[PDB]
Amino acid sequence: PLNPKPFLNGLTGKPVMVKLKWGMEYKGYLVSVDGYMNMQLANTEEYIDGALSGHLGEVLIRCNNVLYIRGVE
Amino acid sequence: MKLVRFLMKLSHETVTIELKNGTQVHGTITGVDVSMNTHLKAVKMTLKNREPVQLETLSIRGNNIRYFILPDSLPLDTLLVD
Amino acid sequence: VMVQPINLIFRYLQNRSRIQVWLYEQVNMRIEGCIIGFDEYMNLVLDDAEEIHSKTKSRKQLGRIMLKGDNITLLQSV
Amino acid sequence: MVLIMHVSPPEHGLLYTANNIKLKLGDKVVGEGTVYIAQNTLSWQPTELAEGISIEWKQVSLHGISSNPRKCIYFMLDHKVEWNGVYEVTECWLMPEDIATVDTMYSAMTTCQALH
Amino acid sequence: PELKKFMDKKLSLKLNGGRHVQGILRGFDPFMNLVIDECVEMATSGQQNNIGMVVIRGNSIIMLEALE
Amino acid sequence: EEFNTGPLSVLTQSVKNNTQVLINCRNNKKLLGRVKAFDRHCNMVLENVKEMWTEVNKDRYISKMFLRGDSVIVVLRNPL
Repeated sequence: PLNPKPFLNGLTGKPVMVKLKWGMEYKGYLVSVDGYMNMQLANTEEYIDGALSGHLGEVLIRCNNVLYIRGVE
Repeated sequence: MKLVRFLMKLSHETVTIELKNGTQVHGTITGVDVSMNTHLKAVKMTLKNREPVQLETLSIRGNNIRYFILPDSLPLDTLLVD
Repeated sequence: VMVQPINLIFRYLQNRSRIQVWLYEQVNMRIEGCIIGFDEYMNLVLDDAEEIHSKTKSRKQLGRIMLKGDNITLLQSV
Repeated sequence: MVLIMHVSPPEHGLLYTANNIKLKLGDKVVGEGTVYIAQNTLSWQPTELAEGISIEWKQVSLHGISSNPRKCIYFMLDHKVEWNGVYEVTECWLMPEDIATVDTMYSAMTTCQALH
Repeated sequence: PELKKFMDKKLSLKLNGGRHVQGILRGFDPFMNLVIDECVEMATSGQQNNIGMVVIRGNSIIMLEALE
Repeated sequence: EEFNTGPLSVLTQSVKNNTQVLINCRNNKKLLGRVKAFDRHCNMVLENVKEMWTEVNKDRYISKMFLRGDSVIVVLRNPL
């Protein structure tokens, strides 16, 4: 059984896609995550309505906005 | 939530608060608690796309708040020394 | 308070049944997946997960995901 | 959540109660009744209808003191109320025959707000 | 104890986003997550779908009323 | 420490370098400003805030603001 906390640590340093509750998606390397599940992404790409809207660089995503996170590949 | 201590020092300040649902509240703060529940007096409240409603007092749940527009002359540096 | 909600969850975990999650902030998309883990917030780790888009009768394959519990409106078996 | 059901006086956690309170949702006065401000819920039972309304405090987005036309409590629910046969926000008022109760209901509501 | 009086009763639940289900209350926890059995989704279409035994999270329930 | 190496280091570096952040808020609003202070919930005191939205771009200036952290969606370390 693989729990949310171990799963998230296992994504650390890896490319991820974070889908927000509001529908936008963010693709980047997961630099770090904290106990609240705030996330820091690098090389961040923002997608809106399925299309790339911009390259954002380094971003902080506040925990309560996340719908899901998954590894790319 | 340590910054809430900052708001707790705002008694008697006139502010505008934007709520997450787009309601604007203008009024004078009578108090703010550690959960950011915010109490005001002499209030004008404007629901999104409605005319303003007048209230003698208002208490807002902390989690409904988006932000406070603070007075231009508020001494941030001073209020922020804990 | 006879049946405990987590009992359903442990049951889904135990049985590897495919579940579908209705989401809090949107109604046109649901998530489905097999629960492999969870926490006391009902944050779930789902295996073989998908977005299910009802208007277009379409699906998006997500592989393994962690779904945040505060998005869960309703959890049903499918 | 909001529960629609007969609302009896609570056995536990009641801060304040008053009779002859009209509940208004939007433009519509639902009826006259008794309000119960309790630790877990704000609730109101109509004298003339079988079921009242009971509201968890987390759903009362804000509340305050207004007049409509007489000194009254105002409160806002974060959603639209569909109360079948009866009535993204809903403006509500509690309108007492006795305006002396308004200041007291306001304080009691604020005390409960702080508990949740 | 508030929901206790609703145990084993048929309920109508209005959920966020204009969603509506009906079913028998079989259980709850301190957070008002509910277990509803024989759950029926009332689609905006007017169609009803049997969704079985479900868990509903307390924060998503806008309105709850008994059908009994 | 957690402020230095964790996700909040984005804000830490903004306060220390006195550089502006761009904050995506709910409802397609964005805030461009300087972070005077923040806490572990991302509550912030901001200054010289440009608030931006679309309806066609619209903007307005707010000199001093307190932003409740759970209003924040994303914070960019570099605006533009």
